[PDB]
Amino acid sequence: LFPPQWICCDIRYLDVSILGKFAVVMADPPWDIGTLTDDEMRRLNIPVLQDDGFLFLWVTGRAMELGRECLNLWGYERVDEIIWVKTNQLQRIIHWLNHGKEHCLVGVKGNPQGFNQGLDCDVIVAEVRSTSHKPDEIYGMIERLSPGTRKIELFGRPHNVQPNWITLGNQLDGIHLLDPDVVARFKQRYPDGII
Amino acid sequence: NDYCQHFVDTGHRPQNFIRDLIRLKDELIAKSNTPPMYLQADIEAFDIRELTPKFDVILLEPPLEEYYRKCWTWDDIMKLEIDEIAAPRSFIFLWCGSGEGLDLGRVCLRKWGYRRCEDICWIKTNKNNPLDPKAVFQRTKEHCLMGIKGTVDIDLIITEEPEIGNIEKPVEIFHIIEHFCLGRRRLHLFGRDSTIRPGWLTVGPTLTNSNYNAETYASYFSAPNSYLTGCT
Ligand SMILES: CC(C)[C@@H]1N(Cc2ccc(C(=O)NC[C@]3(O)CCCN(c4ncnc5[nH]ccc45)C3)c(O)c2)CC12CCC2
Repeated sequence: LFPPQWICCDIRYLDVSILGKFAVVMADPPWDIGTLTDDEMRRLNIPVLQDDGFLFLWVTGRAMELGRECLNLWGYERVDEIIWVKTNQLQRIIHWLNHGKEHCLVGVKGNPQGFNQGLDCDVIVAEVRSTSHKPDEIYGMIERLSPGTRKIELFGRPHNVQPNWITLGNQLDGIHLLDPDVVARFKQRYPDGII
Repeated sequence: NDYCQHFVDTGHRPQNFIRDLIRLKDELIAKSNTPPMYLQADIEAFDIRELTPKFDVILLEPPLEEYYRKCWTWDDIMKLEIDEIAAPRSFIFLWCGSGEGLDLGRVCLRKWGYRRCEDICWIKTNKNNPLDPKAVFQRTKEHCLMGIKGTVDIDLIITEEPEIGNIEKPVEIFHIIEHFCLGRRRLHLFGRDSTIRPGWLTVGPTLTNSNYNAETYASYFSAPNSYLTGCT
């Protein structure tokens, strides 16, 4: 089912198996630098979500290394890193240095095929809309890479709901599921309907 | 305005569209800058221990295979004895490119006993001219990771991508390193003739001339200059 779907819950307790398989996974996790502890991060059930496919993992500060761990631990090889260049309304650049960018690891699982590798380039430039937000441009890049396919986001916020995307946050407004196979495995796994 | 979509169309990279007092600290850096010294060395077959005294900053710039489309693999790099010549509290800047180095380079840093504190990312524009099998996107940036041990600048450097087969790194890296004021014993492994610079000890396999003299060198930091931040 092409339109958005979302599930307010706790990604630490949701039987994510009910969600099936996805071509792309993206997570903008709340690193301890809501917070998840590093073991909870390690312990997340990423490996069920993909058989072949790509993972996009936002990092900051010291998640840069842990995220590389979790990435490797869940079974992906980091192939690309994406940079976001944070600009203002006139295209200028908003520890030891002042930070003009945020980072996004890209991992690969299995032998994914049908993808349009090379369509975009590993730098992003777009305006810093709101705080804590990531730019809508990543949904562009990800669409062109694996168009049409199942995509799942983790720790999404109510704006990150998108067509073809199943958003999973704990600020989402309840539960909106339209895909039958999922709507299926849900009521079976969740009869009364709480996590 | 969406620049990822525009690049899909035109070929101009998203970075092709970015735009745009503290001058005295540059001058104070200059005063405290030692002479340039530069020693030729086939660093594979070279015992790092000979390089002395122990360094406050080490800029490492190894010829990655990926720079060409004698190279050093990360296998090669990760077997340097960088810890032996670093100083108790000291720093390091490692050019990793965009491939495996993004990861193997962090390994290195941990191996020689550094922990990262900065990810300085060189952004290459293709204004004047609009692929790894294992890649997913067009790679258009390199990473110079920054690590510490013991215990006004930004983390971006934007320039036009150099002419194919040009490998030099954007010199601004030096301005970022030097504006930190981390001491004066500075070391640029795998430098070249072209990068020799005041304040720095270049060491590399293509330097066509040498002037390095371990003793001569140490004298520049003989007391009363031992712990100069080099900005004073
Ligand atoms: C580069 C990235 C590291 C960086 N990120 C940082 C960031 C900022 C805000 C939120 C966020 O508030 N997300 C919505 C929320 O719902 C809120 C509560 C926690 N969380 C959960 N959701 C479901 N179950 C949960 N259990 C425990 C927590 C929990 C998700 C986030 O997630 C990540 C942002 C960037 C993008 C560029 C900078």
